[PDB]
Amino acid sequence: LKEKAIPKDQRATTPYMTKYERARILGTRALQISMNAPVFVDLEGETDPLRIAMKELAEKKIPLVIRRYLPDGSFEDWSVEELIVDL
Amino acid sequence: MFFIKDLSLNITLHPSFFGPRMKQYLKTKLLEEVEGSCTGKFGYILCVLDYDNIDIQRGRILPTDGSAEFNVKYRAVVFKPFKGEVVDGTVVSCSQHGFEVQVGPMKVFVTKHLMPQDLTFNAGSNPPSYQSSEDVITIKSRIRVKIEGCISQVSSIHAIGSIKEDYLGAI
Amino acid sequence: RLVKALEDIMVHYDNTTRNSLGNVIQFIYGEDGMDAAHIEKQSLDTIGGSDAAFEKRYRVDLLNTDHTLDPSLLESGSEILGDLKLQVLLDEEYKQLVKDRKFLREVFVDGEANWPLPVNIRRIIQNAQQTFHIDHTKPSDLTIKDIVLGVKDLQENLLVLRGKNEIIQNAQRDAVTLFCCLLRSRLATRRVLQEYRLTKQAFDWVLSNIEAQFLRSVVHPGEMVGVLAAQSIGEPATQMTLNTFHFSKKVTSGVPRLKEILNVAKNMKTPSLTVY
Amino acid sequence: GQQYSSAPLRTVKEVQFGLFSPEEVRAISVAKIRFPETMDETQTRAKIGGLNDPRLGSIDRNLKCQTCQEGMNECPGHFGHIDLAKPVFHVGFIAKIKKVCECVCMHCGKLLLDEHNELMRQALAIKDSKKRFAAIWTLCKTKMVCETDVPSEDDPTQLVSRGGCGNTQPTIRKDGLKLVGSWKDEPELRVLSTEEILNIFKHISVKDFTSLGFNEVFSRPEWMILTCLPVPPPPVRPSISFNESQRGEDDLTFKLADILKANISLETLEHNGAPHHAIEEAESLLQFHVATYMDNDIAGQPQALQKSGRPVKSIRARLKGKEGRIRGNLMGKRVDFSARTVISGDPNLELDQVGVPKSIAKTLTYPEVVTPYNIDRLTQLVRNGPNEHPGAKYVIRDSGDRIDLRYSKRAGDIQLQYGWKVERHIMDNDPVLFNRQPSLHKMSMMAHRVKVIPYSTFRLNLSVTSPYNADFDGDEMNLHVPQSEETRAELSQLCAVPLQIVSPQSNKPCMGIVQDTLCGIRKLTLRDTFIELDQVLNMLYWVPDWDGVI
Amino acid sequence: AGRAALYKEVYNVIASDGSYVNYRHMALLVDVMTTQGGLTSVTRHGFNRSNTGALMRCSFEETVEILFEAGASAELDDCRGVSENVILGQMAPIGTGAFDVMIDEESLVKYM
Amino acid sequence: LRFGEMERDCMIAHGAASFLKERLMEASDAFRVHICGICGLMTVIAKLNHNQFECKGCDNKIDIYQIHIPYAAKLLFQELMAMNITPRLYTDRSRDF
Amino acid sequence: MNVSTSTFQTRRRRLKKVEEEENAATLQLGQEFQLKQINHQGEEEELIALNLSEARLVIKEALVERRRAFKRSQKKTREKELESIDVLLEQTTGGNNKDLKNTMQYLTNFSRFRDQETVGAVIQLLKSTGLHPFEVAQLGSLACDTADEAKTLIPSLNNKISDDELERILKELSNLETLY
DNA sequence: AAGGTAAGCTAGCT
RNA sequence: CCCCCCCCCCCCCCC
DNA sequence: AGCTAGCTTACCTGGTGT
Ligand SMILES: [Mg+2]
Ligand SMILES: [Zn+2]
Ligand SMILES: [Zn+2]
Ligand SMILES: [Zn+2]
Repeated sequence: LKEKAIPKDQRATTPYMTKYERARILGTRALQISMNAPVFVDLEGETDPLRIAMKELAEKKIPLVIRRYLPDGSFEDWSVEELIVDL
Repeated sequence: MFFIKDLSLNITLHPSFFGPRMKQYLKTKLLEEVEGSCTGKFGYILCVLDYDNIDIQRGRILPTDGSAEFNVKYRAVVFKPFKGEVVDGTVVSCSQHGFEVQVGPMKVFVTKHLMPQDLTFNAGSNPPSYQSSEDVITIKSRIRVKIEGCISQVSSIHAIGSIKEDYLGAI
Repeated sequence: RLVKALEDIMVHYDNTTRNSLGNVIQFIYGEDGMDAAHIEKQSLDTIGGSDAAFEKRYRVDLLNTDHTLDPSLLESGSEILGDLKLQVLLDEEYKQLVKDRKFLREVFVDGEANWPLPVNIRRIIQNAQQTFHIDHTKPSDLTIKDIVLGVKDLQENLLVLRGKNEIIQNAQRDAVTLFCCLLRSRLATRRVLQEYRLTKQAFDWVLSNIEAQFLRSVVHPGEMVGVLAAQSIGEPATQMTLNTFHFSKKVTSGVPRLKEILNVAKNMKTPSLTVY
Repeated sequence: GQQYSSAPLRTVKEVQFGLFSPEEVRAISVAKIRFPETMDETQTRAKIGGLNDPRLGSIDRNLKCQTCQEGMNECPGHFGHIDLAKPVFHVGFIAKIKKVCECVCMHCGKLLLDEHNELMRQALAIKDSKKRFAAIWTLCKTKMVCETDVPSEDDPTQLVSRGGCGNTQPTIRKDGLKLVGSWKDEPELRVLSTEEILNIFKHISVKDFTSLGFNEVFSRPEWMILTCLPVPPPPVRPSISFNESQRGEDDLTFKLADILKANISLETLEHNGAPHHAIEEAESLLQFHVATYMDNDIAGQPQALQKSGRPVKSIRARLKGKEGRIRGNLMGKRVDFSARTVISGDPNLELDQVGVPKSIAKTLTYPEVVTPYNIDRLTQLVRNGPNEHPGAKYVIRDSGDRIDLRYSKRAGDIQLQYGWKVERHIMDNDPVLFNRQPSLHKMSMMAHRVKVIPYSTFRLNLSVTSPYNADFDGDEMNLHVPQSEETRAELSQLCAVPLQIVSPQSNKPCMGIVQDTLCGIRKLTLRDTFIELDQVLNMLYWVPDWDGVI
Repeated sequence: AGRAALYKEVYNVIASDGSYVNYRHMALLVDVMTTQGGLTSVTRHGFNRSNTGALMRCSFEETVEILFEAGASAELDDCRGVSENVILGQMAPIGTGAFDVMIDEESLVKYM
Repeated sequence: LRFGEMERDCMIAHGAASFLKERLMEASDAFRVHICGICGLMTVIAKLNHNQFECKGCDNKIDIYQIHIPYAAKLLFQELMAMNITPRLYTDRSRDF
Repeated sequence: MNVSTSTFQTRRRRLKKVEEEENAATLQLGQEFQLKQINHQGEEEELIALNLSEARLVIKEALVERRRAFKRSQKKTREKELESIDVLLEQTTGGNNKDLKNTMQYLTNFSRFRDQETVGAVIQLLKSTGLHPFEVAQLGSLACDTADEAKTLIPSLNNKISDDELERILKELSNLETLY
């Protein structure tokens, strides 16, 4: 029943990115870069996957989406691009 | 029979393929696996339709490895043979036991005992034939067969057919 | 036992606190929606003191020659005296500060003012005074509308729960009630102008920072708040020497009483009644 | 474990608990299990067609599973069966079996209280399966007659037949592993046979059993009575096979042979000129071993002692926690990539660092994938080898097979390929988990940055002492090395020592300045404390971040 | 009032030994013991007798007797507890696991 | 060295889900089983080499899955089946929350 | 076995018996080939059975359009029908797919109706009959002269259609037949 | 030289 | 199955 | 001899390593 996908308009979760999202995004991207995945940022002499991932996140060039599940099973999708990285 | 079915494969893509020619690689991997395949469930998955409109959807990233899994929704032409389906085909092989008829992707075998009793084998012909007072069934002839049952093996389906009944036989 | 009983409690993407069945334990984590590490003991000023002491601190009466803001406090000083439309705004302000004081004296019945709350306002003002090199000599470029409305507007942005509906919207108001009591008591017109000698540029910076800090302060969905609470009660109990010394009633305490409580022991050691 | 499988990889979303129908046990079974013997097929050291691999899995490193033909680290082992000569109660269900009897007519198999009784209707109404059963039981237990007729919902003057026989109901009491009833000058006392209970349970309606705690698909009440016993494969009951001419059989293997032996004696007895009350002797024994195999620590009964007078581990026993499968092997495990040594303090370490003895760095490794960024660094590390500090221990090819850099004839001529893994030594600045047990705090486990150092102790900054609750009077600490880029991020981004400074437990910092520093800070900051130029310059130079401005 | 009293008592024990534990932690415990009908103890008879996952409840105090009742009454573990994913060697819906991560082909192409 | 129950708790409190999984799988136990999609048991006869699967007494050679679980859990499951209890593992949700 | 293809038909196959039944011309095809199918959009859609002639054209069309897509990504009659098709397959298929080459030769050699124009008219005719998609496909693939031939080879038709109505349709089809 | 409890069940109260 | 080993922090007063 | 009172009884009891 894909009535569980909550539309872009009417999305009540935080516009800010949670610590856990950031940690999983960096971890994911670093692991992907580590396994010879294409990089979306110009590495300015960088060679560490975590540091390359932090660069990708700073320049908002991480092609990932967080699927935020709600208690009933419904969910909201948030583009890493759109989430506020204050912290 | 010969159907158009809506189907969906799950494909795991390694991070090295997370480039802009991504959807491309996915669609080709789909055809590599799916096209030319044969299950007992759906039959022979012969040709995938609407290449331009194959639904990739979002790919969830698998936890400890990098790779991401996509459920590729697609629609294709399938061939599922059935008992009692009357099929038109070409004789491919011929022995003391009978003859095999090619029906599209598959073969249907006709037993000596599932033919009219008048029809009899003749090894002393090049190539071996089944001779009757009227017709001669040999390595190139067109036959109308009635499927009596199927067996699903590895990456094919084989069947046994009769030409005993009315309106069946050489065409 | 504490850990095994709380394991599965976590803060969800709706700020609700639920278990493995998705049953609601708390409607918002810790009744306020804040992460415990972003909280500091702060004094709610309005609560205490003489009623006359409160009046002197907060009351601005532009319709009284001895109770206006002196033209040494702000540029608008001379032109503001006797303005009826602004007194409406300032009466509005003062009535809220009185309402708040009554409300606080209801919550904290004994008049305790020091309560742990998010956003250390004292420090923000200090940093503003430093950053801007505020001179407690020259009249401010703030207007009554600048202070009064600035605060009014900041309150609208102190978001714990997002959601278009009266249930969540009321829920949001409820959650911020106490912080706002502090915020209004600390950013009142007479204080902003006479105590801290804030400029428009400076007051703006204070407001922007309270907002940024307030949002940083909110709990993060995914917080394994259940284990956290179990470990938080658990570990201080291991550092308990007790029982209740070697001697106002000789009541059972420390580990044996905690044991009594968690077990929901029917026949307890020291049953007692306190009759007022 | 290991080797590619074409099967779709998925996760468990649900666990459906239930009971085995005898029909299932037989259908799952790879072998019939007939002989109490383990092997020596006329002395020949090789498993028998009777017990342990009559097709169940290997004892030897044979690579012959017979069933999957897979071999040890791959074959999960396959269940067999034992067809029991007479039915037997499952120890665990004895009381439920008893309670069910107390709710049903022990003759016609009907529910003792119809949806006619008002209090019964209330019980039926109960949504929770477990709670409902307790309500039906307390109501039904006391109903000692199966009513033929009952007063109608309308006028009780006109009684209506609800169905069922008339029969008196026994007052059941448990005696050992048997159930004895009592009907009503003087009562009739007779033991209720396993066969008897089973026949009644097979006759309990689906509506009736589903009204009680039961389920038509997964757990029918009749299934609490064992008819066909599943035989676990060798992986559950390892034959610790020391040498050629020496055994090593597991406790369970012997208990099963006892079960088997008990079963053959009964079947032989019952088939032959059965002296009926010599049958009930061998039958009570079969019940005892099937019972004592699952649970040996049975309430008020003699424990099934081994030859040695050693109680014999029941399966139940292996699952009972704190060192016991669930808590022992599942909620906690012993782990690889871990190290432990004595801790000692160091003022010259950064708050978030941890001093790691060279020995430990040379043992603990991190599997780093060969990428164009590190292809050069890694080749040097491999060249350095397993014995020089910045070095590596293994190279892992695309193939999956490991190259041991301390034995390979090609150890000095490895040309790394992108995608390979180098299991390099733990190096400076790697995130690692550091812990001091009892870990009663989230702070009792924190991520530190490595610092490879001489001497055999872990070294830590004194201000980190407080959250760990550690002294240096011989305290030991654990270190765990993450193996993924994904888990390294987890450590650095969530549980790094600096992140833990201010604790959510009490809304204040959990680390501060202590001891020497706290003592000397008071001393240094007194009014009479004055510092001459010489000392001032060194005090200044000691602060790393110093502006260079006196 | 039971909840209020229960906190008041729990607090008074922590406060007695000098120490201070933030309101929320004790609130959460006091709330768990309360959210059902009345006073659910932090014991084998208390919380462990809740309608949670068979696999999670067995991981504390009654193990086998639990799994036996789970079998008899055909219980279905939803696998949403931490304990279940721990037994299953699966990533639990805890913090880092409380959401999912997806590649968007759209943005992937856009960034190149 | 022991990554015990108490250590599992700190990891939960931190929110380190992947770290917790790695500790309990890759760093210890981790095993691969073939589960039947119908009866949900570890019954599958994976002759993974000839690419043959099969759960007889289901007559299923189609609906088969592979799962990664701690070997100790595989052991647990066999031990429960050993005592007539069926712990059926399913890769899809029947209920829904 | 392998990572095979799923479908849009959702099964409730929980422990329960292999209650599976026969496949015939009682029109009992699989659950997979039920009349009431569900498309990727979730909408219920009727079963798509193809007479050889249709299937020939579907595949050809699909393959031709695929060649077009492969040319975009590259940037940045009777016996000749067989000759040509085997060249399109060289370009769009993996060659290793012997099943499709075999099918194409069969379809090319056994199709009653060549051009799309006629296939459309055949579709239009059998459309109205109200018969099962399978019977409609078999009527397009099997050449029958008498209603007896049709009803004998397609047993399911039995009481579904008049003898003369079927015989009327059979004439329209023999008339619509391409002269190769 | 356990302790507290939640079942259960005998003995002995109508 | 023992055993030990580890832990054994803090603090009596005076404003 | 309806019910209940006083029994009796299983369940658990910190962490790590000769
Ligand atoms: Mg010590
Ligand atoms: Zn095997
Ligand atoms: Zn009866
Ligand atoms: Zn099965």
